[PDB]
Amino acid sequence: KFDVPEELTNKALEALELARDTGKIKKGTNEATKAIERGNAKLVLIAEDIEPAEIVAHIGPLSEEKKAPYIFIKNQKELGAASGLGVSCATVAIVDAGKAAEMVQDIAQKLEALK
Amino acid sequence: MGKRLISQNRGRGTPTYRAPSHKYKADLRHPRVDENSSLRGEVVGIEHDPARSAPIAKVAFENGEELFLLASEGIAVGNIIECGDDAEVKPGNIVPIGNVPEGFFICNVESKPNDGGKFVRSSGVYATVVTHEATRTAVSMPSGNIKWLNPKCRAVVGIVAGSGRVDRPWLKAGKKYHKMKTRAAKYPRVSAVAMNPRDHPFGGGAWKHPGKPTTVSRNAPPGRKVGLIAARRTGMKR
Amino acid sequence: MVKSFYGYVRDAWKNPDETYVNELRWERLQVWRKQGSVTRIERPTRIDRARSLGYKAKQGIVVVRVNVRRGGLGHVRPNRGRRTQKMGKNKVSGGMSIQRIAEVRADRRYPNLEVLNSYWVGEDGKHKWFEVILVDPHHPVIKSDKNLNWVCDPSSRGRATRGKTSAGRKGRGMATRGKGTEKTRPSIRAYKSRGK
RNA sequence: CAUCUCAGUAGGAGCGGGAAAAGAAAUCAAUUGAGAUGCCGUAAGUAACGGCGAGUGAAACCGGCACAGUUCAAACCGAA
RNA sequence: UUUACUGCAGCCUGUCGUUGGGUUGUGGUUCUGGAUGUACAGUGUAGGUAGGAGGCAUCGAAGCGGGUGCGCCAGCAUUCGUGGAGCCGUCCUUGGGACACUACCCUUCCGGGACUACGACCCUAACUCUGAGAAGAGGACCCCGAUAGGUGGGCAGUUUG
Ligand SMILES: [Mg+2]
Ligand SMILES: [Mg+2]
Ligand SMILES: [Mg+2]
Ligand SMILES: [Mg+2]
Ligand SMILES: [Mg+2]
Ligand SMILES: [Mg+2]
Ligand SMILES: [Mg+2]
Ligand SMILES: [Mg+2]
Repeated sequence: KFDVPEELTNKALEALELARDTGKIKKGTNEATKAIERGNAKLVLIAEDIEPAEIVAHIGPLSEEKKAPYIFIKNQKELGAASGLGVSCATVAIVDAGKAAEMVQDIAQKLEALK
Repeated sequence: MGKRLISQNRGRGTPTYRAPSHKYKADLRHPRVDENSSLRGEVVGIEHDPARSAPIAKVAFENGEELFLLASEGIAVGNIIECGDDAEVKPGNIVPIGNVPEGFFICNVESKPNDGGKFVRSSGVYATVVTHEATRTAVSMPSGNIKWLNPKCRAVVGIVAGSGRVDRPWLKAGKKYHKMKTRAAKYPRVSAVAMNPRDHPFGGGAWKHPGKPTTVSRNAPPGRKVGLIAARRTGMKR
Repeated sequence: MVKSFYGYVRDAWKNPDETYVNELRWERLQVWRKQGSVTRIERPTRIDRARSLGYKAKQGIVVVRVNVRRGGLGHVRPNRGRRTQKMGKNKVSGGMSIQRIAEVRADRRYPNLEVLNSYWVGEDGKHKWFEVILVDPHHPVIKSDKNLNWVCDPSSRGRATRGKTSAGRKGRGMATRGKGTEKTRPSIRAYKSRGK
């Protein structure tokens, strides 16, 4: 596919912050994966620096089969900082918008445009 | 186990069969040149090399480092050498064999590009350029065979100095003895039929004869390939 | 099915030749060939296998890629007179597997730690690679631990060079019970080495 | 005398403590039972192997000494 | 010591792994356009075989073309037409097989596309050599692990009453 523009990624990070302070987010590979499996994720954020790459390999096909909008993030450090954590987090997931629902749907539409 | 042979003793590398390396002046190789470079240099002296019994030239290059070089005939103290791709054809320069004309003599040819030179190096030998196809060039080696070399190979133009070294007979064991002190070879060598059956496949008996045929196949194990190794023919021409 | 990501990693490594792992093998083999015999790597290559074998994210736990050749015990032809049954040695493969060789080299490189387990991580025409999990017994984090303090004992020194690891007990013929193990328990030496 | 025997012996390399190794059934049984391990007795010079020659050679059942069971990985919570 | 008996190293060669991407010749594997199925012809082409026969047809069926699956330039299909009826067969071309639509499930036809194994050629990204390095030269060959066959007093254990 086509890698999303920078404004889209910044919008996703801002929505992550907003749902953090207001809603609910599962952050961590295991919790986010189980959230996707059950099916409640408003949006999935995944970093692209993982070595070994097997950590986040299964997320893409699983989300696309489950009809879940997944985005890609450049580095682990900023994703971890967004979640409210002093350590890097590989993948998070906006389980509950709380108040950032509008960013949820418009980021979904933007991802449909990019795909 | 009847004792090992001389060839296997050379294989182990005992001090009797090792070359006296500290006597030799220096290793002979072409100047190292990067892509699209051409360095020059003028001879400073002509010197004797004990590892080949032929002269070598000392050349000081523009960068500063001096190198011994395989001396082709006619090289004189003072002449400048122009090793590189853009060199003209003259006696002494180093040029690719692709742009050497047919009929010219060369020496110190390389196998693959940037080896420094491996063929045509003993005294007074030389090779010739025969044909120039697009992808290869055929040079007639001093043995008498045709070899297909890369067009981007380097070789000095001329013939190796010291020609005629073997027109002077030894006529003594002493002179040949003196040559052998600066080589790895052993002197003198006992003949196989005069040994005992432990020492060699041919030894033993009440009179000195080989007993078995001297021609040996190419598949014989180590410790048996003694004699005429896989000969195609024998005898002089009648 | 509500499944952890360790399960997905396990499935991906279940059949390496028929997933995305083959391409990763193609890239990784070059970098691995450039490296030495024993190398310290920060994270395990296969997370699920390591967690299964007793790996935790704490101080004092180390993981290492070892490199071992393929083939049998390279053996020399006897110099003197044998009896034509002991004369041949080209088809006589060893009696020690390759995981054991890998773990012993890793133990020889790290004189203060102790080997726990290992697992297969790749192979090509000349080499095999294993990862060995090593635990430091004199670190306070290990000492406080309740599931790992058994290694701070005077019977766990040299745990890999006496066949106490899992591969060691596989190679000692003590992976099972019952028929066939008459001469392999409680040790090979106890029966004049007629087992194995 | 060549498979066999001498014998996994002599010898070698590594590791290591007051002991070490083993140890809580993907077990042994036979119709239906037993219930971690080690060591001693017996089974027994029996089954089995073998120029079926010379020779090599067990285990289970049963009787004793002494007795002791547990800890992780994962599913659920997500830094507690 | 050897063309004594039995073996073992070394070397030569096949196969498997390391080992990838294309060019095409191979063969089925596998897939379509027609039952292609047709000599005692035929009004019919054995719509395999076959309820030994009954539904189709200006509300589409015919003879002919270079000939449309194909074959006996006949003729079942309605196809590009051409005339504007081939109907079943209890008129069976009374059959090698005698034939009618919801059956062709199957002589076959076989872009043979498709994964495969072979012989040859090409490419570079694995790999190998050279260089401090850029880079250069080879290249899925060689080396290497395993296995099968040969040669083998190079070497070992023995026998020669
Ligand atoms: Mg001899
Ligand atoms: Mg080492
Ligand atoms: Mg113990
Ligand atoms: Mg000690
Ligand atoms: Mg145990
Ligand atoms: Mg025995
Ligand atoms: Mg002999
Ligand atoms: Mg004897």
